[PDB]
Amino acid sequence: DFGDHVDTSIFGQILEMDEGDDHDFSAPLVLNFFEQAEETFQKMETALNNKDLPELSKLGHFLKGSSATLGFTKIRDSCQLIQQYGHGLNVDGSSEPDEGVCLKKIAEALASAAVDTVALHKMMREFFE
Amino acid sequence: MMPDFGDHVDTSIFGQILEMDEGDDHDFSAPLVLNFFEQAEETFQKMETALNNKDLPELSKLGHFLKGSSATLGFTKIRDSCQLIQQYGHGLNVDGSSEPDEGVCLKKIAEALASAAVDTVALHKMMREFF
Repeated sequence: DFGDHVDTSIFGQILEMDEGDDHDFSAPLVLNFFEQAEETFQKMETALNNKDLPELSKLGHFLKGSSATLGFTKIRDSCQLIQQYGHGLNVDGSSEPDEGVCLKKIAEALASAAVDTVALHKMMREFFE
Repeated sequence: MMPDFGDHVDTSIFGQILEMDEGDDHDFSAPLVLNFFEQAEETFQKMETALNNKDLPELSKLGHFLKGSSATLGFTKIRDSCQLIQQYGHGLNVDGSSEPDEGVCLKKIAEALASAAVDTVALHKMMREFF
């Protein structure tokens, strides 16, 4: 019971596809997702010290897609914000004129994304082994 | 008997941690290090929560803590991110300059935290590859 961190329905089907206790299809898939997500952060980091919103918006759109594939709705929702805010848009729905407010909320959301990553990285280690 | 952790680890510090073992067991270090990422992973989950509630003191304490624990291993890249957490968890700039603004601190904390959260993962791998 990953609980909060993994859409119970989505991942089931990723594990169903396996044949046997090899963990033959799912473990390739999630291995790469973590290696992939770790780079998308190094970038998001560089881009926040860049103080982009465009670049950040885009990184956030992406890792939403790739994470929504595995039902990692924790990391998804964070990236959802990275996109929203990166696109100068607030949580209530109003536009966010202030560039700083975005960068702050982004950094805040990126950190909180980078966390559940390390959290799920452990949860997945314990699960697969 | 030679890892090029490079930026991630203080060779000096980790040297003495690995000297305090007995052979291929890594009997002292591998346990202590193994727990670190158990501890670090916990610390972060709190930091996030704390940060989500705009609690500059608690963040500060968390940093102060994890700094020491990390500092002891020679995990410089992760130590220094914490140094910025705790120091800003006071309202203090990188230099020592005053930082009156909360939103300014929170951002640089999240920035630094995020960056800790990465090297953790990065090193976690590097270590597994070492062990």
